[PDB]
Amino acid sequence: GNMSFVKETVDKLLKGYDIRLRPDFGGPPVCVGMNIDIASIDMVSEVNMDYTLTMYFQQYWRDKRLAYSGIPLNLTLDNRVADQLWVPDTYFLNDKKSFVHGVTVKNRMIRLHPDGTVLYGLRITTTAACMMDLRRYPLDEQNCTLEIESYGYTTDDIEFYWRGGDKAVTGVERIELPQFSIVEHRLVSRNVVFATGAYPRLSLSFRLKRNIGYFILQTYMPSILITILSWVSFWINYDASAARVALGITTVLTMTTINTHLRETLPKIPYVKAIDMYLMGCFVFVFLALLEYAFVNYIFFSQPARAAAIDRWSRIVFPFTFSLFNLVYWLYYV
Amino acid sequence: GNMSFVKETVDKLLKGYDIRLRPDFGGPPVCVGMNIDIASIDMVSEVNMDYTLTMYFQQYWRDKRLAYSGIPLNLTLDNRVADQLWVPDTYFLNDKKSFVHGVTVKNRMIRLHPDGTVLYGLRITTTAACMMDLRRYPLDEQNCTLEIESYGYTTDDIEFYWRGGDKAVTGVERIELPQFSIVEHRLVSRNVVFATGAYPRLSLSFRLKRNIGYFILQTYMPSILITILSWVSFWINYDASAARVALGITTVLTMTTINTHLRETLPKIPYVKAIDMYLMGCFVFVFLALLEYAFVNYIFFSQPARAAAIDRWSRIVFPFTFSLFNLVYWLYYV
Amino acid sequence: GNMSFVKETVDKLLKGYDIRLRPDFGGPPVCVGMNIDIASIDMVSEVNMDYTLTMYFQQYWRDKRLAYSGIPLNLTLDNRVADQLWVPDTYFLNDKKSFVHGVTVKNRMIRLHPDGTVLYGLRITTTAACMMDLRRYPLDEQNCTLEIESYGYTTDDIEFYWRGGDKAVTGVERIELPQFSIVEHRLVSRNVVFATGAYPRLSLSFRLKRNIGYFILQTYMPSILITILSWVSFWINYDASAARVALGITTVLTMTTINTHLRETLPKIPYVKAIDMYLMGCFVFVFLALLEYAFVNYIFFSQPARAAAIDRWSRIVFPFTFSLFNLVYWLYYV
Amino acid sequence: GNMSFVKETVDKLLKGYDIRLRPDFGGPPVCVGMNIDIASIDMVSEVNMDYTLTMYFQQYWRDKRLAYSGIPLNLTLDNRVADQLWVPDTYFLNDKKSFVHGVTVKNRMIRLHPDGTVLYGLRITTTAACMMDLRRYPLDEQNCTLEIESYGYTTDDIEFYWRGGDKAVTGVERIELPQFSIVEHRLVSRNVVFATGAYPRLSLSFRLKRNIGYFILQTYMPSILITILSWVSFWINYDASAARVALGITTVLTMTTINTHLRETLPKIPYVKAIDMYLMGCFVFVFLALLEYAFVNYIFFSQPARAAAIDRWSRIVFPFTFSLFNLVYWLYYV
Amino acid sequence: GNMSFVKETVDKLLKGYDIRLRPDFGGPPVCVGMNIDIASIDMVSEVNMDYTLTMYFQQYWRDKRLAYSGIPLNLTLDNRVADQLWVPDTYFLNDKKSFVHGVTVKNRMIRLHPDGTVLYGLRITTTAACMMDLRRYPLDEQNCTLEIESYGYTTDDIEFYWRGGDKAVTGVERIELPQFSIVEHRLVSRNVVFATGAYPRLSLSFRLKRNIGYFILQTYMPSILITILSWVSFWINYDASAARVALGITTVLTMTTINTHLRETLPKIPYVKAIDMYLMGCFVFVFLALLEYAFVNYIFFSQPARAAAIDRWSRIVFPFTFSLFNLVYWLYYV
Ligand SMILES: *[C@@H]1O[C@H](CO)[C@@H](O[C@@H]2O[C@H](CO)[C@@H](O[C@@H]3O[C@H](CO[C@H]4O[C@H](CO)[C@@H](O)[C@H](O)[C@@H]4O)[C@@H](O)[C@H](O[C@H]4O[C@H](CO)[C@@H](O)[C@H](O)[C@@H]4O)[C@@H]3O)[C@H](O)[C@H]2NC(C)=O)[C@H](O)[C@H]1NC(C)=O
Ligand SMILES: *[C@@H]1O[C@H](CO)[C@@H](O[C@@H]2O[C@H](CO)[C@@H](O[C@@H]3O[C@H](CO[C@H]4O[C@H](CO)[C@@H](O)[C@H](O)[C@@H]4O)[C@@H](O)[C@H](O[C@H]4O[C@H](CO)[C@@H](O)[C@H](O)[C@@H]4O)[C@@H]3O)[C@H](O)[C@H]2NC(C)=O)[C@H](O)[C@H]1NC(C)=O
Ligand SMILES: *[C@@H]1O[C@H](CO)[C@@H](O[C@@H]2O[C@H](CO)[C@@H](O[C@@H]3O[C@H](CO[C@H]4O[C@H](CO)[C@@H](O)[C@H](O)[C@@H]4O)[C@@H](O)[C@H](O[C@H]4O[C@H](CO)[C@@H](O)[C@H](O)[C@@H]4O)[C@@H]3O)[C@H](O)[C@H]2NC(C)=O)[C@H](O)[C@H]1NC(C)=O
Ligand SMILES: *[C@@H]1O[C@H](CO)[C@@H](O[C@@H]2O[C@H](CO)[C@@H](O[C@@H]3O[C@H](CO[C@H]4O[C@H](CO)[C@@H](O)[C@H](O)[C@@H]4O)[C@@H](O)[C@H](O[C@H]4O[C@H](CO)[C@@H](O)[C@H](O)[C@@H]4O)[C@@H]3O)[C@H](O)[C@H]2NC(C)=O)[C@H](O)[C@H]1NC(C)=O
Ligand SMILES: *[C@@H]1O[C@H](CO)[C@@H](O[C@@H]2O[C@H](CO)[C@@H](O[C@@H]3O[C@H](CO[C@H]4O[C@H](CO)[C@@H](O)[C@H](O)[C@@H]4O)[C@@H](O)[C@H](O[C@H]4O[C@H](CO)[C@@H](O)[C@H](O)[C@@H]4O)[C@@H]3O)[C@H](O)[C@H]2NC(C)=O)[C@H](O)[C@H]1NC(C)=O
Ligand SMILES: *[C@@H]1O[C@H](CO)[C@@H](O)[C@H](O)[C@H]1NC(C)=O
Ligand SMILES: *[C@@H]1O[C@H](CO)[C@@H](O)[C@H](O)[C@H]1NC(C)=O
Ligand SMILES: *[C@@H]1O[C@H](CO)[C@@H](O)[C@H](O)[C@H]1NC(C)=O
Ligand SMILES: *[C@@H]1O[C@H](CO)[C@@H](O)[C@H](O)[C@H]1NC(C)=O
Ligand SMILES: *[C@@H]1O[C@H](CO)[C@@H](O)[C@H](O)[C@H]1NC(C)=O
Repeated sequence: GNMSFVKETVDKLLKGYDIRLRPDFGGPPVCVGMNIDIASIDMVSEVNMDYTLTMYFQQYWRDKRLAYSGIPLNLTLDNRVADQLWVPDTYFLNDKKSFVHGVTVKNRMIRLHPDGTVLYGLRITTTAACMMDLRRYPLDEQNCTLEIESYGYTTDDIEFYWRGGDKAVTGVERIELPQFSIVEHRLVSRNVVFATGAYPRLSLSFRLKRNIGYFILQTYMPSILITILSWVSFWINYDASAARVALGITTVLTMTTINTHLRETLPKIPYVKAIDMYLMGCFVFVFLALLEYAFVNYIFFSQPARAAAIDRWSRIVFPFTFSLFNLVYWLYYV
Repeated sequence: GNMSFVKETVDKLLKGYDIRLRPDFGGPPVCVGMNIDIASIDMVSEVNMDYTLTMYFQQYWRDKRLAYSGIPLNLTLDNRVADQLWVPDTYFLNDKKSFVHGVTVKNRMIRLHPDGTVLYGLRITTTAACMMDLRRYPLDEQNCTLEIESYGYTTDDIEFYWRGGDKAVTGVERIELPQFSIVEHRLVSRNVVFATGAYPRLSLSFRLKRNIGYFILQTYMPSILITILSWVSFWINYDASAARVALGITTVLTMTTINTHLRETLPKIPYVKAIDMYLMGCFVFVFLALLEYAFVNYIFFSQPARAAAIDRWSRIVFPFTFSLFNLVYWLYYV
Repeated sequence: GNMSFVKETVDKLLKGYDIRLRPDFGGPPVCVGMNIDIASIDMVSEVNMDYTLTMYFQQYWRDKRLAYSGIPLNLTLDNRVADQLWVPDTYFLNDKKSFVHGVTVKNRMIRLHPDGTVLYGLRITTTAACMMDLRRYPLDEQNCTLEIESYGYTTDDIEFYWRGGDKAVTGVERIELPQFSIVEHRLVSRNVVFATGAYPRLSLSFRLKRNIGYFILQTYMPSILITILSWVSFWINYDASAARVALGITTVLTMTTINTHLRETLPKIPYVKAIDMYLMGCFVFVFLALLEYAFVNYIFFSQPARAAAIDRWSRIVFPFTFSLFNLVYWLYYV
Repeated sequence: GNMSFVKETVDKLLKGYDIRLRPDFGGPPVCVGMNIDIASIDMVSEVNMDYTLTMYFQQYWRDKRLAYSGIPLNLTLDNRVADQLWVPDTYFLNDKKSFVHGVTVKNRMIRLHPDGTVLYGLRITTTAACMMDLRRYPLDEQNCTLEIESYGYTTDDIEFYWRGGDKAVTGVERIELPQFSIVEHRLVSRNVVFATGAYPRLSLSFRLKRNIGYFILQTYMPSILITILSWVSFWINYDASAARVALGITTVLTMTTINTHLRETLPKIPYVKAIDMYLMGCFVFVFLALLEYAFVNYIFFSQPARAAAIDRWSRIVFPFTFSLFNLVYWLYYV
Repeated sequence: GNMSFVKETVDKLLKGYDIRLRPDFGGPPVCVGMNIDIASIDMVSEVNMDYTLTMYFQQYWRDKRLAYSGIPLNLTLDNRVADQLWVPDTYFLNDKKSFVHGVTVKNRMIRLHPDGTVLYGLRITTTAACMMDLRRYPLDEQNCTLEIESYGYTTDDIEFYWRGGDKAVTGVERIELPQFSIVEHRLVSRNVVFATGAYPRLSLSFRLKRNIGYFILQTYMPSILITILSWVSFWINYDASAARVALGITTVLTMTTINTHLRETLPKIPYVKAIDMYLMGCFVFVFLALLEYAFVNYIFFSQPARAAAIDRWSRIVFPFTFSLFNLVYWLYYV
């Protein structure tokens, strides 16, 4: 309760305190416990292969140089005192753009304990790279990880562990991804050996399952219906050259128009995906449907009996082949 | 009026003043009163699920260490003196990108009072996350909130309240949102219990009702008219194969062209919305209209009497079914 | 000419100088004169409702504490000395993103005078919010203002005025806006009363008239010509079912294609504009033109004499109605 | 070779050195020589009317206060010593976003000479505004300039000149612009009189000639071919109503589709360009081609002899008028 | 193990240490060894002609002033001590936007050795300019280089070499480029002579081979199929004017629609590419196919025998010419 007495204690601790030396320098490595309180996942971008994450990053360790006695209450110092202490050189291995919020003040917390324990919390919005195998898009399951490592110190100087076991990372249930749904998150602690030596490593991975309801209604359904309309020409009198030619080519034109516009809406990733195969697969059927009439029209004059046979056979072969195409497609990717 | 006397008083207050210790450290929590003067809401983005807000954020508390006597006038110190005082660690829970304007100087105000009262104002442009339930888009009502909390101190160390009751937040009437209209704003004061303890919480929520006039004229009206034109083929002589086939497929082509282009203009949110159901609902009718002629054309030769019956029945069934589709659609989402 | 003597004078002025106290603290308010030398207006964005402005912002006031004698020449100190003086807390009320250029050095000027007069110039590129009433777009006239106010001090502590009267703001004639043309700029000085008290206010407003030549050629002209082509079907033999049906629906398809693509090129503002009414107005005529043939075709067999009467009457009613539509449109918005 | 002796010399020079006073304060103006080593021109944006430039900006002047004796070798001090010296307040008049690279260290060089000469180099990536007269786009020649001026000091206090004459600016030959080709660069030294007095001015201008090969193949060629296909209807039997009507309107539809999509690819500049006139010029011919058939079809029944005369005359008038249109277009803009 | 003894040693080394003087000032140049541990290549943008690179940049040199004795263990000081030492002025010649990550702390490592050796590591995300010769796009092979040079010091003052020979740069095998595949990387050490003198240079170049699977399926395949459908009109009865005219023009319309939409998806680079020639090459065949029918239709009445000869000859000439076009195209660019 005595502010002057507390002020003297803090100045005494900081007097002779060297920030360039880790706790227990030259001795056993300092154990650091880390908890993450995830606030939200802002976006998951397939074009940039990254996801934006906002979280409360806390580090828990003990520094004997900061131990104080006589004050039972835990000291909650101002965030500006963190520049005068020693903090682990924790950094994220796969981040691309990370920053600490500073409104109204820097979102930073320093809390001291009588036994020298230090609690250090940060609110960080980081963009972590996540390579995606989008061959089975949009029926794919992604695994995006956040890697935590010490930049300068080795395992002999510092050790990382998840404070709380599997309960170290919270707030996953509150994440609301419009496109994905979180299935499972895992916590991994391991040591990685590099050229300069072993380093502590902490990993936070998510397995994301993409929602398919939007793509079925917006992408797959229009393509199927246009393919169905291409079969209308089969149930048309062969003498109506204008009707079947116009119907066949317009369906090809309609298929191209939807296919080109979807690509612009879809991510700009330049490699073959599951949706691209299906759309080009349907484009073959409308291409074959128009070619079917050309063969019928050419031989209609010479062999009218055979021409009608091809027209009625196409009424079964095309729906049967298309169903087999869907059966192969919807089992290979599911 | 004596500048030298005032200068001595300020230096005396700052002498022995510790920024690392909150007012009444070790005693009752310091009560902080907060008022918000909203300037404008820059944008409300559905793609990023966030809204940009510009406001004058003011904090009101009392620090006995800064109390001075002999000068009746309230001291309006320079903004650069705020770095030498103690200010609450107020931060916004759901913000994404927030900053304080600094042109020409930092938009910051420090005002002192004889009884130790401190007034601290900031002009902050913050981007706050707002998860949106856009299933009923564009006929949806959104509720975006701004959450205020203390990062480090608990309820035992600091307490938050709205200075002025329901009058704490002003400027809502002056907000001009081109797309939304503000219906109601609420002020909520509560304490939230976390792992580290209870924290003060202040909430500022808005309920936004989206305007529909643009979407009715630009999106719903063109789709209805194209659907109406699909019924023109019913009032066409059945022998005109070229006329009805061309009309039917072009309406399907026209429906696809407008549908694909609207999606690019509409937000890239990948899930089913109210507008998507309506556009795909209308796309079924034009799909059925073309299929209706195919059935009529196939049986026209064998049963001309029955074929004409189907053509005239479609003149009533299709308009009646479409009206029922609108009746269900315009009551479910309204 | 004596550098050592000048160096001693500046140090003497800064000795005992308090930046936390305004000139004549506790006395009459300090009058500040402001001139603006506008360099260019970078952009005027309708989507974001803001305009980017680059200008030379200068402030002119007198501080007796900085008065010096013995040196007739005006002192032009380095820009880094501004951090050691007192400058007004001038800020822009409606700015969104503002910064001071710092290449190669900070674009800042401090000039001292023997009578204590201080000249303070800044080169600022600010993005100021400008709400636009785009109902009459693109035939609208916009009024974008830049508001200048003191953040902390009231009218009792500081007063604002335009140094030079109507000549305070220059460089308006040199502004080259590709889309707009500046018609008139006004300077307004007023005092605004808030909860904390009255504040000085300086306003710089522009009235922008949008150019219409681009929209007439690129948007209005194609729509008119397509509407004219819809009347071609009237001068077509009624027995040619394929010709008139194809012409009617393709014009509807052509009207939709241009209408959808223009919206993407046009700003994403979601409310009804003047151009939207005209494009949807023309879309009705092509919709009615196709409906006109359907009525003629249906009754052509039963009453060929009446069907020809409707076809020839449409050759006059449609051009006359369209001209009246333009006459109403081009007088309501002009 | 004696590091201690060199360290003493530098400290002696900085002792008593005032950064707020220019060299020869109160005397003749200090002459500054400037050389530019252009690295690359990143982009030339027509939408934003600016170009991004990366260069090595060096300033050359003499300060007698920094003169040292006894050390023949030129001193190459660390970049962090520039904050302790006096440097000209050089800034770019027409820049929009400029910065100095700071990886790994700040790209800044300070070099001292025994005679007091100071060399000051910076690596700056600046975005300079360049108003473009794009009426003749894409057959236009642009002139983008970089303006150099002193922010605070007048001609009486500082003078600018190009160190090396016409050889001051190098690296122009190494610039690789994908769209433009540099024709000529000029160096201009002049004094500009403002309200506060005369200022030194250095100008670096480029004259850029736009490449036309891409636009000829991608924009002009498709438009010409579609216009040619519109003349196919002339060599079609007049009795084929379906063939000529479909061909005429589809060419109009094809012309609209390419015209609308090009505008989105082309810059969003809202004023008439050379390409816009040509595309709308070709759109008239296809509009007239369809109108030509309407006149022929209407009078074909009454006067078949005259109708055939118009059809064969259109086979010559349209190609001749189109060639004259190109002859006027390709000479007015070339 | 004695923290106080280590603290005294570091302070002794920093006492009298001058950062403005390079090691062995006035003597032999200081040799700097550099290793790069590439983390990932974020993107390779053809529009901006740059690639984003994330790497661990380490510098290895010896400074005798920092040599210490008595402590066998290598000192791993805090990253904040780097501001108090001397580090090479290493910068990247062709970078555009480069920064050092600073979350949670600045990603910087300083390690000292008893023999005065200093290890200095940085984690840098740099955007390096890479001019691309995209004439053969998308069948092109690109060569993007990262250039390393000393900004201020010449070869007489500093020398650069790759520490580890060809093993200096690692992590290339772990790079996952979705569009490109890394073929070979080279390390080059050379001295470049400029106006101010020779400078050390280190180069890291990559040769990237673009994947073609996406472009074959998405771009080349649709164009070929539409060209094939243009040959359908050859196997159509010549009397069917409506069928062949509609098929010919719609294929031209279909070719234009896909061609225009691909350009928007493709990079905005304004010069002729390999893909542009192929798409315009195919557009000629559909243009010639429609022209072929016009010649046949015109002379069908006068010379029916000759008209049928042209129709059957087109069934061979067009497929043969198209195959030769592909044979020339697929050998010139491969
Ligand atoms: C996304 O993809 C990443 C990989 O790219 C997955 O990460 C892997 O996760 C698994 C767990 O699901 C990890 O496997 C575990 O590794 C632990 C650490 O191993 C280190 O230490 C041991 C010695 O103790 C060494 O042998 C080893 O080489 C490492 O140095 C182990 O301790 C775990 O063992 C436990 O489980 C196994 C069964 O799995 C038991 O047999 C053991 O007895 C013990 O109980 C386990 O092996 C794996 O290391 C991770 N890989 C990487 C690269 O981090 C993510 O899981 C994935 N995302 C999701 C959501 O699954
Ligand atoms: C957007 O959506 C958010 C929710 O996501 C809405 O926020 C809620 O707003 C309501 C008010 O409209 C809040 O309800 C009020 O909470 C107050 C605080 O409760 C705390 O303290 C009490 C004890 O005093 C505890 O029991 C409780 O658990 C909390 O810890 C209460 O004091 C209020 O009670 C008053 O009103 C009720 C009637 O509503 C009376 O019965 C009471 O006697 C008393 O007068 C009230 O319950 C709610 O807490 C808010 N939720 C959140 C999560 O903040 C926004 O309102 C919405 N936007 C709009 C525009 O509506
Ligand atoms: C864009 O839109 C803005 C408004 O949103 C316009 O700004 C207005 O501009 C007009 C002038 O064109 C301003 O009117 C003038 O206000 C001055 C200040 O008034 C204050 O002080 C008086 C007492 O002196 C109080 O009564 C008053 O309430 C204010 O506190 C007056 O001094 C002016 O009076 C002079 O002109 C009038 C005639 O206009 C004479 O009758 C008087 O005798 C005297 O000569 C005048 O009234 C108005 O205040 C501005 N509004 C705002 C909100 O700033 C922009 O002009 C417009 N853009 C363009 C290009 O026009
Ligand atoms: C892009 O567009 C800009 C203009 O917007 C062009 O810049 C102009 O460039 C020309 C040179 O090509 C400049 O003309 C030269 O100006 C020099 C400076 O003039 C100042 O000083 C004189 C007195 O010495 C004053 O009278 C004058 O008012 C100025 O204050 C002159 O010294 C030059 O004279 C020399 O050449 C002329 C012939 O051109 C001879 O007759 C003379 O004897 C002498 O040898 C000359 O007049 C012009 O000033 C520039 N304008 C601006 C605004 O900077 C760029 O050139 C253009 N880009 C390209 C690539 O051309
Ligand atoms: C992307 O494109 C760049 C060029 O734009 C390529 O970079 C070139 O790479 C080659 C190697 O593949 C470099 O050639 C080598 O240069 C070394 C340095 O030369 C300097 O020093 C010598 C004297 O020692 C001077 O004569 C010379 O002028 C330079 O000042 C040489 O030491 C190398 O010689 C070795 O190899 C050759 C055979 O190649 C042997 O004959 C020699 O005996 C010796 O073993 C060699 O000549 C070239 O300098 C680079 N150019 C630039 C501008 O950097 C990239 O390689 C390319 N990307 C890929 C993936 O290939
Ligand atoms: C606080 O401690 C100081 C120093 O021992 C002492 O003088 C003062 O009386 C104490 N105050 C209280 C309230 O204990
Ligand atoms: C201001 O206070 C000082 C110190 O007491 C005194 O010397 C001076 O005369 C005072 N001036 C006025 C105007 O009261
Ligand atoms: C400048 O002033 C100093 C201090 O009075 C004096 O010693 C010196 O001689 C003066 N120099 C000149 C040139 O007047
Ligand atoms: C460097 O100069 C100092 C000071 O004069 C002297 O003591 C020392 O011996 C000199 N060293 C050399 C190598 O000249
Ligand atoms: C560390 O060194 C100091 C200074 O010599 C000495 O007083 C102290 O006893 C030493 N401690 C240990 C553990 O060696």
